[PDB]
Amino acid sequence: SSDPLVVAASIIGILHLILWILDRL
Amino acid sequence: SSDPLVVAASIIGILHLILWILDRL
Amino acid sequence: SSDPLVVAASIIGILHLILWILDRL
Amino acid sequence: SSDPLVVAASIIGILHLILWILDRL
Ligand SMILES: [Ca+2]
Ligand SMILES: [Ca+2]
Ligand SMILES: [Ca+2]
Ligand SMILES: [Ca+2]
Ligand SMILES: [Ca+2]
Ligand SMILES: [Cl-]
Repeated sequence: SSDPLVVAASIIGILHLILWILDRL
Repeated sequence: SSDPLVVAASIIGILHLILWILDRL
Repeated sequence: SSDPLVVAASIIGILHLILWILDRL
Repeated sequence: SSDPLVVAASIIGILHLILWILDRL
């Protein structure tokens, strides 16, 4: 398990990547 | 909980994102 | 140890970096 | 504490940011 802040940061990072990909596609 | 280094990295990453957004807006 | 979500996010981030470098090279 | 993989990823991310800043400056 991780600090809740780190979990949130990881989810934001993933969604950032996905939104970038979809924008480019 | 997480390694203090990872917590710091996560906070830096978040603030990086926010500053980028505000710059673009 | 970390939340499985955070581990996945970290691996994705690393591979993102590597693919970017290889693209640029 | 965190998974060693996550710690490494966090350090890489930080150094990535620092190198980017120095390049821009
Ligand atoms: Ca905490
Ligand atoms: Ca932990
Ligand atoms: Ca430590
Ligand atoms: Ca969990
Ligand atoms: Ca492990
Ligand atoms: Cl963690």
